[PDB]
Amino acid sequence: GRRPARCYRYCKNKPYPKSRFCRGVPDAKIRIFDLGRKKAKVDEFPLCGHMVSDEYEQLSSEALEAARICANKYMVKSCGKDGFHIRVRLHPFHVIRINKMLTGMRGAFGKPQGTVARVHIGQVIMSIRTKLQNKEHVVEALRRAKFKFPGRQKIHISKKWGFTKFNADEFEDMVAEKRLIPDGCGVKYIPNRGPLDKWRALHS
Amino acid sequence: TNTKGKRRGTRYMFSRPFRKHGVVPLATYMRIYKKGDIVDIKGMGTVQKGMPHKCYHGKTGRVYNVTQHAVGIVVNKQVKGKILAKRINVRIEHIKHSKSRDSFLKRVKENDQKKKEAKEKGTWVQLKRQPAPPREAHFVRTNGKEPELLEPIPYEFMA
Amino acid sequence: ENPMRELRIRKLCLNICVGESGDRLTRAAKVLEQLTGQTPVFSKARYTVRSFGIRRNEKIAVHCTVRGAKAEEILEKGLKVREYELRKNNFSDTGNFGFGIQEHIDLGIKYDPSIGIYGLDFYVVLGRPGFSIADKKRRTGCIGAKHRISKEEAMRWFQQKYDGIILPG
Amino acid sequence: FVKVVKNKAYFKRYQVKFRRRREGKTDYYARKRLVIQDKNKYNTPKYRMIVRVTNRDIICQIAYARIEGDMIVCAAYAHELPKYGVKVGLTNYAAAYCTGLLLARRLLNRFGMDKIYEGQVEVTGDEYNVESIDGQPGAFTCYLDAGLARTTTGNKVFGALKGAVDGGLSIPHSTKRFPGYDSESKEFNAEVHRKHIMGQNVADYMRYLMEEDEDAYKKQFSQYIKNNVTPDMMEEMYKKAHAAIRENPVYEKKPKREVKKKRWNRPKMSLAQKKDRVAQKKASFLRAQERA
RNA sequence: ACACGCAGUUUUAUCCGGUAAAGCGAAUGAUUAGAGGUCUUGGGGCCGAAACGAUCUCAACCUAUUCUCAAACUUUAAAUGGGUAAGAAGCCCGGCUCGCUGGCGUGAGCCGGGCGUGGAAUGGAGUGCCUAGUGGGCCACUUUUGGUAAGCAGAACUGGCG
RNA sequence: AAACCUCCCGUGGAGCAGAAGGGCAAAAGCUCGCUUGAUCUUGAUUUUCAGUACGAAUACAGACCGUGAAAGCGGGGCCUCA
RNA sequence: GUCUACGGCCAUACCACCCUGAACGCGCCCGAUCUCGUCUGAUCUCGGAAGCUAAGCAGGGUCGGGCCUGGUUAGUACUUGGAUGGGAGACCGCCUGGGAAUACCGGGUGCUGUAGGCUU
Ligand SMILES: [Mg+2]
Ligand SMILES: [Mg+2]
Ligand SMILES: [Mg+2]
Ligand SMILES: [Mg+2]
Repeated sequence: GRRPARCYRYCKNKPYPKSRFCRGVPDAKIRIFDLGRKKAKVDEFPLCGHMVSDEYEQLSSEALEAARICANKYMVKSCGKDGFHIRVRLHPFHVIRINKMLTGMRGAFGKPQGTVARVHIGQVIMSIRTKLQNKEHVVEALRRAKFKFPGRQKIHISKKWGFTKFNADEFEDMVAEKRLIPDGCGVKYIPNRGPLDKWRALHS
Repeated sequence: TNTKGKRRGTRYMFSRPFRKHGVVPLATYMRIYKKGDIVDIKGMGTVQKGMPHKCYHGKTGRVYNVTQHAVGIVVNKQVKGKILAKRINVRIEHIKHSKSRDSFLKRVKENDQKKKEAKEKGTWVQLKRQPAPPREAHFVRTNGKEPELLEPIPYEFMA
Repeated sequence: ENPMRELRIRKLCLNICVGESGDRLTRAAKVLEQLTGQTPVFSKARYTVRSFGIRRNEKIAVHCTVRGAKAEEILEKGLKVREYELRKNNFSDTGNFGFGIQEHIDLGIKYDPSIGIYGLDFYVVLGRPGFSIADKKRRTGCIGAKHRISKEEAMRWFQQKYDGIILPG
Repeated sequence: FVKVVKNKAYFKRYQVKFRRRREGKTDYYARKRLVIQDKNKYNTPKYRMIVRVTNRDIICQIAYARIEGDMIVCAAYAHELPKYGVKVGLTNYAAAYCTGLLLARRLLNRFGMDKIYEGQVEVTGDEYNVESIDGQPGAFTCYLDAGLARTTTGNKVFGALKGAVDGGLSIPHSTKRFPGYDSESKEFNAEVHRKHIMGQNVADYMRYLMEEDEDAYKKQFSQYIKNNVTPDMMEEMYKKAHAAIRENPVYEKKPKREVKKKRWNRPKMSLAQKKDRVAQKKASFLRAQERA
């Protein structure tokens, strides 16, 4: 059907997103960028497990969807249907072109063939958060999802608390002092620059 | 090939900076430009009449003619083989005084002062500028405290 | 003990929207001249609407603005027609209110076979002294923050001055 | 509710206009044409006559513009008229004419051209222009700056202009907007203009109101009843005021001194006081909250 | 025994830009997900004759957050780079001319007089006539367009083969 | 939900004939009043450039004017092509 | 200390709310015969001084937003010049020099020219 991923692996052209100039782009293969028990709080699923790439290459949307399916299936099998949260942090915006030969190379400018995501070295690809007891299951799910991507990517567990930008060790102290207010999937940080009415709303 | 448009490629060159649109300040309108004044040209998109060409933007020239609301400036322009001293007519709003010559004028006045002065004294003063000399060897006093060690930091993956 | 915070009527606005063409609008203007005592002006359409039977720059409605004691008298007549009855929704958040009358014959104008029944919409603009700042030429400025007319204050002013019997809903 | 128009991004991208434009005082579109001088002169000032009719005063000044700020070379005020004779009516057409005459005569006295360019002594209302005399210093030239005033027929800025040109200043002007011009006939009467210059309109209204209603006469001209000024005395009072102005237009600024130097306003609070105040408010709220 | 002038250089001053980067909790456009909203209205529905009365849901929106982007987006914003100045053709005085401009004034041009190494290092420079051949190029580091790619086609700087 | 009237918020998110970019808020947009500087004539300069033409444009100057109280503005279209 | 008229730089000057204004001044305000223009003296224009800080205006306050200026981010991202450096490549490290921008955390919230007033 489509060309092998070897053709569109390297970042050779400038980013070519879908816009007014580039129309007729087929829809991306991946449509759901996060699944599982996404309707959960910060305090119940702190793991912050990440998959980080080491190559400046392009990851196809089909590969992203396949890896998401595999990781979700293994995670459901191991932990449970609502015992984790998987988030994909790559969206296919770059559009690749196809010059199909039934004229030669004259007037060679391809039509939109598909969507691809440009990934830098050290950029997070997929993230999974769950309870502390499921560390082995998280790393196994990420290792299984590695085989659905080209290049070389590492599996890392960060010091952050879940999908937040605050360290896990200092998270509880900040929550206790009400520096951090939970808000759905994430947490809300309140500085001291706000009007005193907002501070009076809390601490009471 | 590209078009021969006069204002081609001037999307950002002839554009007012951020939060600086609107009425042109009147200080620029009431500045005088004598003959032989060094002036650097910067185009302004608010005024369309008297607009200098894009090749003279950022160039510096000398004023040789003056009109009611414009001046004539001779500006050197290189065309693929040589530098041509050509004269153009530019309106006042695209014209400002160059501050490169004022430092030289100030140094000339200071040198004239140092020439009139210290002449009856008999001691010749250094008038010529000199580059940065060696750093004039000195003493460093570490009173009490010893220098602090700076060991390299072990690597850890943060991403 | 407010020195110059007494609510007054800035203007009274009257308009009749016939909106077909010509003679009917002229008759509405005749009614406006009979009632307000001043020659009104015609308002043209903003754009063509096929359903309403109107076209661009076509004179739809005629309106007149009355200020001073004459506006007060016309408002007295129009409010006496309505039996001093208003609602909460008839009061706007900007401190102004208005009402409509189905037939102008109740105002005190004799009917005619040619110039028949024409209703009209009244609108009262309340204010305080010093409201001319926002509309004067040179040193235009906003009228403070505690000087603007509130909806509840307009309700109380209508309740006291005209003995209002406003009802909820 | 609504979508908040004035968000953070609204103020981030908001570009305020000039301070005078925000205050609604200066029309920079007209100021650019009125103030800027041709480049081929390099020093010649562009004098303009700024006239501002205030609520209870008339201000007439002559100034030229500089980069650091325009310099007022001469000034005249309507509140100075009682010194010369005009006790009441400081914001009428005759007051504007007197102020313009005072400004013109004071400038000519300062520049030493008091004897030359006497102007029109016998006021008639006709169009008058001052021609420079050969072998003598040239007549002073300036331009009228109306400002934001709507220049129609009968505006008092043109009364000040007429006073200035009768003082001996070469101000380019026409007779279109002087009181007396007929819009429907395109002709200038030149007699109604003399009536307005001499304050005859005010006297006519005074007589008409006195004949009509005594109470309205008392209310409209309450301070005219004081100082004993009557419609019969108006024209000679204004003529004597003109003569006194032409006799000696110099100014005699009072010697201001003996200032107590006290702060009537409120001094600004310091940073430490603000920080301590917010901390004390936090502590007080905590103490009050730990009660119920 | 005795130097003017010029530079694919640098230094000291003074102007120009909008690329790399970064941002989209800032404008435009794309876009993920949770909390508070009958803000708004509408579709299926459930408890209801119905009810903005309870419960969610899908629509485009809002209130503070959150994931990812832009050669034809941008508040910011480089490195590299491009103009000028570093004095005798410059300054400081005195006096004349002006059908220009001006209240006096300007502004320009004419004559007389007094003051010389104007940052570093290297070069001798300036100027005028005729004038053959050439007008198919190619390769490489770096930046870069189309193409899956090419010992492919096409650009920029520099260096080579020719 | 869209007819007309009133008040408030409204950095221009509208409009300026067109394609796009820049620019513009008591304007360069809308409505009015007057006009035909879309007039006649020497030169100088800018864009492509060989620094040659054509077209387009920029400061001037000499007369006739228009407009406004005036300062001023205007010898076509706010500028980049027609 | 402060105001008025004309301004210069155009938010340290703006926006939202609250408090204070002694004197001059600035305005609200009172009317439409004359000048003037409107459907309406609402605006403009003209004729005035019975009341007022109600409003504008001036000053001050907000653990205010914004704005201006710093630290952090960070010698990080990026980048001139170099290698018969590594790697299959993608890319990366080193040598020689220059050197950012968010989030986050601090400070400040108009100076000033001419002329004329008040506090005498
Ligand atoms: Mg004007
Ligand atoms: Mg980039
Ligand atoms: Mg050969
Ligand atoms: Mg001409």
